[PDB]
Amino acid sequence: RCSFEETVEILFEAGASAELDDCRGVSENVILGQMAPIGTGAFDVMID
Amino acid sequence: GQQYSSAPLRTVKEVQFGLFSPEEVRAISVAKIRFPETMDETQTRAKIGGLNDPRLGSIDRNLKCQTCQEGMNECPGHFGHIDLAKPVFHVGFIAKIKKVCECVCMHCGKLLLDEHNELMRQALAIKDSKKRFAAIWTLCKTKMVCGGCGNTQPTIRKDGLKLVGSWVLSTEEILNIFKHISVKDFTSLGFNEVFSRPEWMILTCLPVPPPPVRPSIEDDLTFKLADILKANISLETLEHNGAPHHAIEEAESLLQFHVATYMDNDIAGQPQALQKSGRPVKSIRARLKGKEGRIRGNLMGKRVDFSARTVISGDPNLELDQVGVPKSIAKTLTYPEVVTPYNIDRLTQLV
Amino acid sequence: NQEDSMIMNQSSIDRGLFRSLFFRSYMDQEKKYGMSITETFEKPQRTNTLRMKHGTYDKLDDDGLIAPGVRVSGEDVIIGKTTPITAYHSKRDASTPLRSTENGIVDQVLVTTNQDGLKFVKVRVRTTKIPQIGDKF
Amino acid sequence: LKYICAECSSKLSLSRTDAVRCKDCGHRILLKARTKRLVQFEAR
Amino acid sequence: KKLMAQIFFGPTYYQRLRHMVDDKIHARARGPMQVLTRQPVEGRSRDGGLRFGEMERDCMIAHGAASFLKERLMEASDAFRVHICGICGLMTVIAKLNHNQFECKGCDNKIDIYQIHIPYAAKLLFQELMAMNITPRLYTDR
Amino acid sequence: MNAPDRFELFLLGEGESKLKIDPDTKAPNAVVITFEKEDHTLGNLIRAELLNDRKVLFAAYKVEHPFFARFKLRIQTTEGYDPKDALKNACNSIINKLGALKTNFETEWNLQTL
Amino acid sequence: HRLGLIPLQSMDIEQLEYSRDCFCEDHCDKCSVVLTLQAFGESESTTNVYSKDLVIVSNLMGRNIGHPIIQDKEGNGVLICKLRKGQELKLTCVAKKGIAKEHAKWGPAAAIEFEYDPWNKLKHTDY
Amino acid sequence: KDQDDRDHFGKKRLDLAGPLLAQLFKTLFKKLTKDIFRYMQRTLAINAKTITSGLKYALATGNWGEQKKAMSSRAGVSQVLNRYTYSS
Amino acid sequence: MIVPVRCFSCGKVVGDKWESYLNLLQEDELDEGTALSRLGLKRYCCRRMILTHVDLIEKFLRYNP
Amino acid sequence: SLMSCISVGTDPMPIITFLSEWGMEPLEDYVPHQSPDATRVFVNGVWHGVHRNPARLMETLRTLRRKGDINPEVSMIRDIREKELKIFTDAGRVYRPLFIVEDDESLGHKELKVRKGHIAKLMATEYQDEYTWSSLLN
Amino acid sequence: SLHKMSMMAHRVKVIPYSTFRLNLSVTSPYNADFDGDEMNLHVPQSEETRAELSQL
Amino acid sequence: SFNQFVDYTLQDIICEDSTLIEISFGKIYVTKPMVNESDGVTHALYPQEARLRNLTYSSGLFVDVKKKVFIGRLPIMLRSKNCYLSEATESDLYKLKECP
RNA sequence: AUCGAGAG
DNA sequence: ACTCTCGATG
Ligand SMILES: [Mg+2]
Ligand SMILES: [Zn+2]
Ligand SMILES: [Zn+2]
Ligand SMILES: [Zn+2]
Ligand SMILES: [Zn+2]
Ligand SMILES: [Zn+2]
Ligand SMILES: [Zn+2]
Repeated sequence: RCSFEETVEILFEAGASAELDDCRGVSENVILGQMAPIGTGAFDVMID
Repeated sequence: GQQYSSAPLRTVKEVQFGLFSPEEVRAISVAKIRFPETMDETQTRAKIGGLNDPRLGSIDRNLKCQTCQEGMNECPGHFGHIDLAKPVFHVGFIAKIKKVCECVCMHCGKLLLDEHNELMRQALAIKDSKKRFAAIWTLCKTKMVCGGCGNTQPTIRKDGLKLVGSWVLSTEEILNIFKHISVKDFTSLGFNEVFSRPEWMILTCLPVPPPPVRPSIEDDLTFKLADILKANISLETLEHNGAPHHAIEEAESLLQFHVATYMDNDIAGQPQALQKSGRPVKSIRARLKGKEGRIRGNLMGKRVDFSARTVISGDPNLELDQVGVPKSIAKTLTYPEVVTPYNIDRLTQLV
Repeated sequence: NQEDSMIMNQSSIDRGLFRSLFFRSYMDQEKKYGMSITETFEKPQRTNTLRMKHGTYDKLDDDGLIAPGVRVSGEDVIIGKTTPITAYHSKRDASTPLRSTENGIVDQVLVTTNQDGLKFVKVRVRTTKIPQIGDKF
Repeated sequence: LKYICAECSSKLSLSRTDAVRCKDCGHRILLKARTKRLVQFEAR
Repeated sequence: KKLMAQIFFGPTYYQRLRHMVDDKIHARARGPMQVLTRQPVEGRSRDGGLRFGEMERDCMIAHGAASFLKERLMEASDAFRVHICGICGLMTVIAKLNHNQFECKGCDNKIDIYQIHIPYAAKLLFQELMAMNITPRLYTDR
Repeated sequence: MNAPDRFELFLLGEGESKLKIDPDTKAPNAVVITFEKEDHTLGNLIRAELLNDRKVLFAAYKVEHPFFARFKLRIQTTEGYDPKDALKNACNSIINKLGALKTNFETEWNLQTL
Repeated sequence: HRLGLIPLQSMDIEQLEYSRDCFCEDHCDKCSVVLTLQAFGESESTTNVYSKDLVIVSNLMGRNIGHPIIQDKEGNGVLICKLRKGQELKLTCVAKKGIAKEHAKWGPAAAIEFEYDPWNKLKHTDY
Repeated sequence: KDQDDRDHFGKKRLDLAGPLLAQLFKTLFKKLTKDIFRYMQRTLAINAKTITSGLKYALATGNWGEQKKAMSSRAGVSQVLNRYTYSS
Repeated sequence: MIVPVRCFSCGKVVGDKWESYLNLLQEDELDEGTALSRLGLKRYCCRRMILTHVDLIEKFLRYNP
Repeated sequence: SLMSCISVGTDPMPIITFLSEWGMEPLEDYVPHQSPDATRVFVNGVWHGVHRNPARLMETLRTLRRKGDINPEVSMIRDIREKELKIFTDAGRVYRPLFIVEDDESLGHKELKVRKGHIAKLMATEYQDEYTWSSLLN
Repeated sequence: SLHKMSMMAHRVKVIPYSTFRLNLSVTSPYNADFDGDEMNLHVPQSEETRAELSQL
Repeated sequence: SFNQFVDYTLQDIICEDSTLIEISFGKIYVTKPMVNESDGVTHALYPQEARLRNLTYSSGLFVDVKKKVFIGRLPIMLRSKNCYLSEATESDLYKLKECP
């Protein structure tokens, strides 16, 4: 939500209420610079 | 890239926002800020033990940085701290604070209505913090009289950067009030246990951002920190020495002013705190506000390498999924290819 | 020549159709300080000056300028100026390089004093641009 | 090196530590002379 | 050979506009970065990079190319490695490398430390928030 | 800036041969020949002179891109007739016609005034 | 540029050689024809600089070549430049054998008229 | 009678170099006589740099109203003369 | 600037025809069309090349440097 | 536009003095009920009183401006159906030149004041290089 | 970049001259003519991401 | 507009709005574009010389003071009354390196 | 940093 | 409340 319109005040009221960020949002992983759960990253690859 | 670390590489899964407790602020800090003087001290290219300490981060392309070394390319920012002569208001919380003082009477520190009330049972039933606080604030700000401590709760209104009372509230007073709200009352209005408390909204001591936040080519944030420090030392000077009544209050409101405008400069208050060049100065709030802000301008979209741009033209002899790329651009942009037995010859030719 | 593009006769282009001259001026000036500290116009050597430019200075003369007629290209140095801020490496570089993407020939060099008595220079470089694929008409 | 005036036909050779102005003129506008090392042109 | 349709043919006053390709053409493969955000500088004359705008990001999301989006936002631009305390989850960590001395004054942490890869602009954001009395605590577990 | 040299329109590059004969894999007894540093001036003429030979089934030239001075000529002949001989006969016919045209124009010019 | 477009004598051009073929350094007398141009403002009036002012310098050794074509009535030829009172133009031209496919300055002809079947009896054109 | 047309060009004025320089010079000159009043009450030494640097500044930056960023005339009152074409 | 040496379109030499054009204009008091016709400029591309041209060098020669 | 000019601005005081000395009543001596059909006179947005028989005054002022006694830049507006008279000497007014059509032609109808003789004099001044635009304006 | 077709993966054909040459029938999704229009081009830096471009 | 500003407006600005209590201001005199060099010599400035040397094409204001003085320099619009190029002929402009 | 002009 | 390209002035 801070990545749109009211940026700073959102961070303020989020810091006041001590909110928990799931980090499964797109723009959140964009900010963190991680591979977002989008299409290709909507799963995990392992070895059997 | 950078270098090898013994620590395991992990991924940020959760982000727990919260407030900065002055205790944790001064515990985290690695340098106290006593001198407003930036770097040069009596014709000396160094750093005085005040602002911009070499402990916060060296700035001369050296090989040392607060004993941790690692130059200035690897080492991030090491936060400092500055203690204010008197507690001041955090601007971005001015509203919220003013709301809390209306949900809890003065001196005591208790909610006006409990489970004894009919509507308060319904208001406290909501699990959502914001909705609960919004539901309680509307059903608690009408209460004038009052657990005991029966006192006529004053009508509080906003004025500049202070608060008044009708039967002028001090910041130290409101600090003392929020310090006594305890834990059980925090859950009833959104706040958290160890992360965010109303006794941390007001600024006792404020953290000092390292040079990688306010570089020098001096930065506006450095000037504003110099203003805060100046107001602080001036206040302390007018406190420890001859202390008039109608003279130190102006200094308190001055420190309050500089601190409040250090973060947010676009306020309802017309004084926008200009600089020496006549510039309105760049506050931390302005650094983040889009579209040229940090979030929307450097995170949601940022300039990238391995890219090109040119005038386009049509070509009837190109396939649909093809793109004509000028030779110069082809020589400029590059692709990293690992040497394998399949392509070692071709790569050898390319090299 | 589809989608607002056009085909131009290359032969006529060779005969000077839509050719143009392009002049560009680079201006520099010697600074002055309260205690008589002055930047100088010269051709600094690698050992006598800090930083320096990645381009070559071999086209400069004794006065730190280019003689009009010399073809410049890439990141050549047009104006050589040094600011002094015994000790090795006694000067900082303040040279003016030719535009990284441009090239051409030094058309004319102007050396004049300022209103405050500051020696400053305007160097005009000239290039002939010929209508190429991508040019707007 | 040498320089030529702007609004009159002259041929000053005043190097550094001289600069402005001109010889029997009065104006400070000074242009620089053409190089001796000739440049070729592809007549195209 | 003759053409079937005849052609409208005659003199017409055309003017040469000043938008020429060699003044427009641009290409960069790793160049000079800015100082504040450590991102590619703005401008063709300064040999800078092109902004991978918000709309571009939206297009890459619509396509589903997540790894590409991550590449543009890390390896292509600013990619930084920071250390996080396993307690408060802030960048308080005094990571004395080459000695493995991962200190943390305020939590007394010397063994429970972490290392993450984030954009330098995100680090700047987090720091600016920390300088604004806000703690963007970063945990690495669900 | 990125424009190619002019002589690359008629001067052969490094290792580039004038003709490249390739066995056409489509139809049997066919061939595709790559002419380097040549344009329609030669292609159209040779192709048109190949269609005069009635022992030639297919004959067509094309310039895959105007940027580059080169063109491909595909030739298909009847069995028992090597296409190279068709190309050679076509060429010699062209040369003969041109020679006759030169002689004729000369004799016609020698009869003029002013 | 306009020097390049000047029509030079190319009669015995076939017994001249391409500079790219000759085993010399840069250019010589077997491949190139060098002609100088020295003009200076003399009179108060505008001093014109024509193509006749070009002077063959290199050794032609018999070959009819290099001489600038003058079909002008007055006998001046192509107007190259115009000089004022004290304006000087001194340069040296090196002429080489070239194909008009490389530059239109080597174009031996101008406009070639070409028309077949003036009655559209072949019907190659729908009027 | 219907409402007044607020887009009527007749009830609009164009201020050229004259009025602009008039306002600017009035401000700078009043500032000058103010400073001269100060030098007078302190007790021929008249700071002429005020008018000069003021005019030059306003003409160079295009920011009409000396060095005060509160000016709404920040939209470039004076611009660089476009000399790409005579018609331009 | 100065009269283009050769016509853009075809390639005919029209550099030697400027002064003669001016003479046919002012000395013989002809119109532009007939003057252009007498100079062997039949195609309208070369005809254009001379008719359309504006001799600017005469104004450039007005400077002393 | 090509011929548009901006009003330099002149002094309205002589026009005021001319008005008051040509049968114009002061505003402080105006009695509406005994003169309802009196055209009120405005100068630069200032009501200086009213005036009866406005036609004569208007033709007078017009004649003066066309002669030159009143600055040609000054605009004069006669509003009949609103019974108003607005004279503007304001600076910044964008104006444009126009041919004057007057039916003073005896042997004819409504014709232009400018004639081919004037044009001949203009072209004479052009070919010679004493009869310029100002001569037309005056 | 209004919709996803504003960014599409192409094959490179290195050519002379300083213009981005594209096919006519790709003009529509990009919504572009050639009256001075400029376009941008990004280059992948690993096998997986170029796989993303080519396969998606 | 500029000429109107110089010949009329300026005098109004100086006279009608300024008087100290005394030192009353008088007539305003506007010179031709000059330059006070670092050489100390004040001399006539021509537009070409002004553009070449990054100078300001301005004239000096002078006011008569009662109970003469230089109060500053006003930038002069080219081809105005206080400009050398107004009373200049074509040949003069060609000699002044200014395009006619 | 801000301002001004321009490109689709 | 889209990407660019320059120019100015602190
Ligand atoms: Mg377009
Ligand atoms: Zn450190
Ligand atoms: Zn109580
Ligand atoms: Zn001289
Ligand atoms: Zn910690
Ligand atoms: Zn040779
Ligand atoms: Zn022609």
